[PDB]
Amino acid sequence: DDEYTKLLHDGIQPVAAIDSNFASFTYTPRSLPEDDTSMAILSMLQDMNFINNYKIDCPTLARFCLMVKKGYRDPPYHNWMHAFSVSHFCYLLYKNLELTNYLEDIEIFALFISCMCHDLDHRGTNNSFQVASKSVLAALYSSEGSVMERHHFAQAIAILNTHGCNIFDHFSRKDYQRMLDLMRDIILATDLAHHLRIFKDLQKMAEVGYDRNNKQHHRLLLCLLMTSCDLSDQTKGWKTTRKIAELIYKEFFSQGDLEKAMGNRPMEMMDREKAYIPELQISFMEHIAMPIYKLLQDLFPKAAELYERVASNREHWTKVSHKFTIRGLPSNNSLDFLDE
Ligand SMILES: Cc1nc2ccc(C(=O)NCc3ccccc3)cc2n2c(-c3ccccc3)nnc12
Ligand SMILES: [Mg+2]
Ligand SMILES: [Zn+2]
Repeated sequence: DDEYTKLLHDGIQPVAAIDSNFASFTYTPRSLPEDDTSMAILSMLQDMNFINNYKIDCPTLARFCLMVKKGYRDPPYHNWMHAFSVSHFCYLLYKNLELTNYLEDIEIFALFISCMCHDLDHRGTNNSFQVASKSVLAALYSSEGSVMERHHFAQAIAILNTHGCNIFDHFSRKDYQRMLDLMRDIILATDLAHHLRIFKDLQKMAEVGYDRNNKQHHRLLLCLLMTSCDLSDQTKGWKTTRKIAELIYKEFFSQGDLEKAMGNRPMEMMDREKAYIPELQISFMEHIAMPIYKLLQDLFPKAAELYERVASNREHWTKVSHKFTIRGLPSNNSLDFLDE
């Protein structure tokens, strides 16, 4: 209760008081210490005027925010700080790219809340592993796909249906249903499999030009912005990309270890013996990350800097790829590592 007490009664700090650069793309939200992140969630909500506009109950909101935070486990990458930094990028798009000209207020509110909840209760493993290991989640959800993402959605709903946690309690039936509909759509788009299916449609949308009167264009745009948030670590400095590669490949390799204890051949990228991290990083950037921010740039001309930094961070990887080949002796002055 003490964290809840202080988060509820101390008041909401202004976004500038968190960091002077808080509303800028150049700022890295991972540098904020975890114990401050719940306050920063409230301050962003305050600053986007969602608390006032939707008359969100503050006691309810405090509990909800902490419940979402304590709904994340602690694998190398898919932990609370990922959700937080993903939500922050959603805040950055609101401040810097004028989402109100494209999207309804409620759709913008949904995206931000979806960002907070999109990876709840993740276990450092992807959808394929759920079927392979025959986990509880596959048993539930494998027949429509997007296993983890459906679980992510279900967990967020469980948080809403916990007593005193339903930040939308006072919404009309029609607003409540719209908000949960949005959360379904938005969270399921976090499966990169989904993104790859809607990619042609996203290109179509960019070519012809955005149409605020077109209901499909809203749905498509909402998906693109979610993925943009989900991969937003790539739009920062080189250093952030470096660290995030380290965290995800730790997570991934751990899965591989389990897969081959269960007698399966992991996919190259899960395999610590086979995975060449430089080619995999560049490949993810080229085929997945870069074209997303290209499309984001195509729809928002003010999002050019984001594509530019991802493109530059890709160049940075190619330049450092040679450090993965050992020259001379490895500073041990030993070649004991070869006895196998
Ligand atoms: C840095 C990085 N590399 C990834 C490499 C590889 C992958 C990854 O899952 N690739 C395989 C894949 C691609 C397309 C569709 C289905 C499966 C993800 C990476 N990633 C993410 C991420 C992970 C899971 C879900 C959503 C996003 N976020 N950052 C990364
Ligand atoms: Mg996910
Ligand atoms: Zn994610």
